[PDB]
Amino acid sequence: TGLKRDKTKEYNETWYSADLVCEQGNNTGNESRCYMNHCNTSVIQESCDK
Amino acid sequence: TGLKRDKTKEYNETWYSADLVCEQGNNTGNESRCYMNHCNTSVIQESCDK
Amino acid sequence: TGLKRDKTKEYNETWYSADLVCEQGNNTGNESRCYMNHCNTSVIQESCDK
Amino acid sequence: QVQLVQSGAEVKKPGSSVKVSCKASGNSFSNHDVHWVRQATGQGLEWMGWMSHEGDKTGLAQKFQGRVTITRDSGASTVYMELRGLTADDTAIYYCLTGSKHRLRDYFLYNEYGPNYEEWGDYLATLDVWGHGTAVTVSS
Amino acid sequence: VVITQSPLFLPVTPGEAASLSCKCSHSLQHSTGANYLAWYLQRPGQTPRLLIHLATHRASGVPDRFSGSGSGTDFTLKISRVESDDVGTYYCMQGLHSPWTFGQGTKVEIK
Ligand SMILES: *[C@@H]1O[C@H](CO)[C@@H](O[C@@H]2O[C@H](CO)[C@@H](O[C@@H]3O[C@H](CO[C@H]4O[C@H](CO[C@H]5O[C@H](CO)[C@@H](O)[C@H](O)[C@@H]5O)[C@@H](O)[C@H](O[C@H]5O[C@H](CO)[C@@H](O)[C@H](O)[C@@H]5O)[C@@H]4O)[C@@H](O)[C@H](O[C@H]4O[C@H](CO)[C@@H](O)[C@H](O)[C@@H]4O[C@H]4O[C@H](CO)[C@@H](O)[C@H](O)[C@@H]4O)[C@@H]3O)[C@H](O)[C@H]2NC(C)=O)[C@H](O)[C@H]1NC(C)=O
Ligand SMILES: *[C@@H]1O[C@H](CO)[C@@H](O[C@@H]2O[C@H](CO)[C@@H](O[C@@H]3O[C@H](CO)[C@@H](O)[C@H](O[C@H]4O[C@H](CO)[C@@H](O)[C@H](O)[C@@H]4O)[C@@H]3O)[C@H](O)[C@H]2NC(C)=O)[C@H](O)[C@H]1NC(C)=O
Ligand SMILES: *[C@@H]1O[C@H](CO)[C@@H](O[C@@H]2O[C@H](CO)[C@@H](O[C@@H]3O[C@H](CO)[C@@H](O)[C@H](O[C@H]4O[C@H](CO)[C@@H](O)[C@H](O)[C@@H]4O)[C@@H]3O)[C@H](O)[C@H]2NC(C)=O)[C@H](O)[C@H]1NC(C)=O
Ligand SMILES: *[C@@H]1O[C@H](CO)[C@@H](O[C@@H]2O[C@H](CO)[C@@H](O[C@@H]3O[C@H](CO)[C@@H](O)[C@H](O[C@H]4O[C@H](CO)[C@@H](O)[C@H](O)[C@@H]4O)[C@@H]3O)[C@H](O)[C@H]2NC(C)=O)[C@H](O)[C@H]1NC(C)=O
Ligand SMILES: *[C@@H]1O[C@H](CO)[C@@H](O[C@@H]2O[C@H](CO)[C@@H](O[C@@H]3O[C@H](CO)[C@@H](O)[C@H](O)[C@@H]3O)[C@H](O)[C@H]2NC(C)=O)[C@H](O)[C@H]1NC(C)=O
Ligand SMILES: *[C@@H]1O[C@H](CO)[C@@H](O[C@@H]2O[C@H](CO)[C@@H](O[C@@H]3O[C@H](CO)[C@@H](O)[C@H](O)[C@@H]3O)[C@H](O)[C@H]2NC(C)=O)[C@H](O)[C@H]1NC(C)=O
Ligand SMILES: *[C@@H]1O[C@H](CO)[C@@H](O[C@@H]2O[C@H](CO)[C@@H](O[C@@H]3O[C@H](CO)[C@@H](O)[C@H](O)[C@@H]3O)[C@H](O)[C@H]2NC(C)=O)[C@H](O)[C@H]1NC(C)=O
Ligand SMILES: *[C@@H]1O[C@H](CO)[C@@H](O[C@@H]2O[C@H](CO)[C@@H](O)[C@H](O)[C@H]2NC(C)=O)[C@H](O)[C@H]1NC(C)=O
Ligand SMILES: *[C@@H]1O[C@H](CO)[C@@H](O[C@@H]2O[C@H](CO)[C@@H](O)[C@H](O)[C@H]2NC(C)=O)[C@H](O)[C@H]1NC(C)=O
Ligand SMILES: *[C@@H]1O[C@H](CO)[C@@H](O[C@@H]2O[C@H](CO)[C@@H](O)[C@H](O)[C@H]2NC(C)=O)[C@H](O)[C@H]1NC(C)=O
Ligand SMILES: *[C@@H]1O[C@H](CO)[C@@H](O[C@@H]2O[C@H](CO)[C@@H](O)[C@H](O)[C@H]2NC(C)=O)[C@H](O)[C@H]1NC(C)=O
Ligand SMILES: *[C@@H]1O[C@H](CO)[C@@H](O[C@@H]2O[C@H](CO)[C@@H](O)[C@H](O)[C@H]2NC(C)=O)[C@H](O)[C@H]1NC(C)=O
Repeated sequence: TGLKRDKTKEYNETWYSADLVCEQGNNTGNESRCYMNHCNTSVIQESCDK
Repeated sequence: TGLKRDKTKEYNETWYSADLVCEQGNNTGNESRCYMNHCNTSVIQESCDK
Repeated sequence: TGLKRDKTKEYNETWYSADLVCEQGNNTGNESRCYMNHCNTSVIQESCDK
Repeated sequence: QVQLVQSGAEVKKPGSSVKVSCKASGNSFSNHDVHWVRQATGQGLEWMGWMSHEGDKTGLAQKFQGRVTITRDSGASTVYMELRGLTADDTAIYYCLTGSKHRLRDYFLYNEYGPNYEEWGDYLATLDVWGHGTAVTVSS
Repeated sequence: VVITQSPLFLPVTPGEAASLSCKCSHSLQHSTGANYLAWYLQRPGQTPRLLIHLATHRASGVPDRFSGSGSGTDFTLKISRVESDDVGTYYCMQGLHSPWTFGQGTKVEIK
């Protein structure tokens, strides 16, 4: 959900292989729950610069 | 919702006509729902000073 | 809820007598609703350095 | 092609209560919603209530508000619908039927502290399998 | 919230087309764009059979002659080449707000 804190907007982003850690499980669904690499250790800030 | 992060409390606050942009729809309800004028472009800070 | 903003994690913290205010009422449940002593007036910080 | 089995017809005095029992082959109720419909001879169909297959949102109709109670056995093996305050107008054939729902989000307040505030509402779309029905006669 | 079904009584000559109307106007405060409406046919001595769901999609096994159309408040059900098998009462089921209700129904016979 964006700046307007009332509604959400689903997007898509494509990571790479070495940028995700996935939770293994017996889930048969075609969707694989999977977090980011290091978002449970410390908040990571972008490099929104040149 | 207040500082105590629970048990929200309804308020009122009346604006002027030059401070709202309201979506137009076919809704018949007596309540017109809409947002601020520039709250979907950047956060606006109060001027809590003299 | 913790840093992974998708799930909850219950803890227990054992406070002291002089650091809690509890709601008074006709409730019969064995659980007593209480808040921190001074979190409805300001945000409190931790004496985080040594 | 799920099969629904309902209890036999009953005859009751005015002002008493009836408790119907409904079952689905293969415990289909554990994955599909449950509903209840009635109709009087020569009259239109009348809706009664429902209950989510997850068992979260349970309610009744405005007409029978407080007059009916819907309950199921653990595991959704059986579903029981109980009605009280019977009268002559209550004489109807009571039907047990399955279905599903479209649980969508109706509100959202991104709570920066703690979890997010979500509100969900259930809207009835699917009505696939109908039960044979139970005939109830309110008479002395 | 009420439902108006017209006409009450619709004699149809065999091989002719038929039109049924189920109108709802109390869509207070909205929620989902596609208001849920479901059409069912109850033949004598038979359980009601689903015909249309979401007001535009045919149900499984329904012949193409049964078509449901409409959006917003006014909806219509169109039947082509009516036959004896189509004799019965057509019910339109609101699927918007809790509690939900049946439609008063429209009676169709062979003229
Ligand atoms: C982030 O936001 C998005 C957007 O809000 C969230 O997506 C929502 O996610 C929930 C699940 O978390 C989905 O719920 C599922 O919805 C279907 C029905 O939805 C179908 O119809 C919708 C209506 O379409 C008509 O109306 C619209 C206008 O309103 C018109 O434009 C259309 O033309 C139609 O006329 C339609 O909007 C839906 O499209 C969306 O979903 C489909 C997939 O369904 C996507 O392809 C689309 O791109 C789009 O996202 C859709 O076509 C229900 O059928 C599901 O019900 C099942 O699950 C329930 C519990 O979740 C359960 O209570 C039901 O009984 C049912 O059970 C299911 O599972 C059982 C086994 O467990 C089965 O036995 C059973 O058969 C069934 O399979 C479900 O409710 C929302 O549709 C989806 N979108 C919206 C708008 O709500 C997203 O979830 C958010 N993020 C998170 C983390 O939540
Ligand atoms: C953030 O989330 C990630 C993902 O859940 C999490 O990673 C976890 O780290 C711990 C600590 O290292 C792993 O602990 C495992 O414990 C089992 C117990 O039997 C071990 O067998 C595992 O060994 C693996 O790794 C060895 C190499 O060190 C291999 O030789 C061996 O074959 C095993 O592959 C392992 O030590 C845990 O497995 C991961 N998670 C997953 C899904 O693997 C991380 O700790 C989290 N960080 C936080 C919360 O700060
Ligand atoms: C924050 O939210 C507001 C409110 O939704 C939003 O304002 C919107 O801006 C867009 C971009 O300009 C407007 O887009 C419209 O697109 C239609 C397409 O046909 C045009 O016809 C519209 O023209 C109007 O304006 C002209 C003058 O420029 C008039 O001459 C003309 O007659 C029309 O009135 C218009 O360009 C959109 O209409 C508005 N929405 C509203 C409700 O006004 C704003 O962009 C958002 N800011 C963000 C997301 O940063
Ligand atoms: C944060 O939460 C706390 C706890 O709820 C809250 O404390 C409240 O402060 C007000 C401010 O005075 C108290 O107001 C009461 O009002 C009644 C009205 O009749 C009085 O009778 C009360 O008197 C008590 O205190 C006297 C001493 O001042 C005693 O002599 C007397 O016997 C009574 O015990 C009292 O003035 C209110 O009572 C408390 N809360 C509770 C539960 O008592 C504080 O205000 C909150 N801060 C915020 C919202 O900023
Ligand atoms: C994961 O993806 C696969 C591949 O898309 C999905 O399998 C396909 O699922 C669809 C939807 O259920 C099936 O369509 C239906 O199949 C039945 C027969 O089972 C048929 O009678 C219907 O008319 C309709 O076509 C499709 O057949 C099926 N295909 C295969 C090869 O399996 C699967 O469902 C997805 N699973 C999840 C959890 O998303
Ligand atoms: C928004 O501002 C309005 C003021 O215009 C506040 O309205 C006031 O609300 C109180 C109760 O919350 C009203 O008192 C009650 O009035 C009814 C009227 O029938 C009476 O029956 C009750 O016994 C009680 O006295 C008060 O009249 C009303 N004043 C108005 C409308 O002028 C409202 O509280 C504000 N919203 C908030 C604080 O959330
Ligand atoms: C709050 O702190 C207490 C410690 O005083 C934690 O209590 C402990 O909780 C664990 C399970 O979370 C208990 O283990 C289980 O005990 C039951 C007792 O019958 C046993 O049958 C199970 O096989 C299992 O061993 C443990 O006994 C218990 N210890 C106590 C009460 O002294 C509690 O977990 C903390 N709350 C949290 C973490 O939310
Ligand atoms: C662990 O995961 C595997 C693979 O997902 C599971 O294997 C399934 O086992 C059930 C019966 O227990 C079968 O019906 C499925 O066809 C098997 N495959 C899948 C993809 O589900 C296994 O059961 C899981 N073990 C658990 C949950 O304890
Ligand atoms: C937008 O809202 C207006 C006002 O409610 C709608 O106006 C009605 O439109 C229908 C056709 O869909 C007419 O039959 C009615 O006579 C119109 N007036 C009223 C008072 O209902 C308009 O239809 C809406 N736009 C849509 C639905 O696309
Ligand atoms: C909008 O306001 C009007 C006027 O107060 C409401 O109309 C009244 O509604 C009440 C409640 O149903 C009735 O008892 C009155 O007879 C109505 N009077 C008139 C003149 O219409 C209307 O219901 C309100 N609508 C909404 C959506 O709030
Ligand atoms: C506040 O809580 C007390 C304790 O539960 C209630 O005490 C009861 O009050 C009722 C009358 O309202 C008496 O009949 C009971 O004998 C009292 N004791 C118990 C154990 O129930 C008190 O009523 C509550 N205040 C209210 C409801 O206003
Ligand atoms: C508060 O704690 C007491 C004591 O543990 C609970 O009383 C017991 O409740 C269980 C569960 O119903 C019964 O099986 C016991 O027989 C009860 N014992 C006594 C001495 O009362 C009580 O239920 C708890 N109440 C709440 C609201 O948690």
